[PDB]
Amino acid sequence: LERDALAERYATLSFDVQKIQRAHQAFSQFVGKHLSVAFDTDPEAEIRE
Amino acid sequence: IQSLTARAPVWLAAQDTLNQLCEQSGETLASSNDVTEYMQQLLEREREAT
Repeated sequence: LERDALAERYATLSFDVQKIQRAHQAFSQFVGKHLSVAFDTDPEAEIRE
Repeated sequence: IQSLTARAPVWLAAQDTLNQLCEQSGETLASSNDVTEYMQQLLEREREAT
């Protein structure tokens, strides 16, 4: 009965760690494919002008 | 010509520091997407090291 709780809690913690790791992977993928034009000014506006 | 000239020293400084940064790195850079690819590789290695 005691060890059941530890298994459950460990499951949640491992899930959380995996979530963080994948979030870092996503940001790395992003910057690999993205910075060339990141945060630049909106072209729709200027074309309209 | 004036626009190209105003952009000339900016371009030259870009190339200069690009060469310096390229030499500071083991891998040699050749294109913008290549630069960003190297950057994400650098982040990956940093994460593993920490």
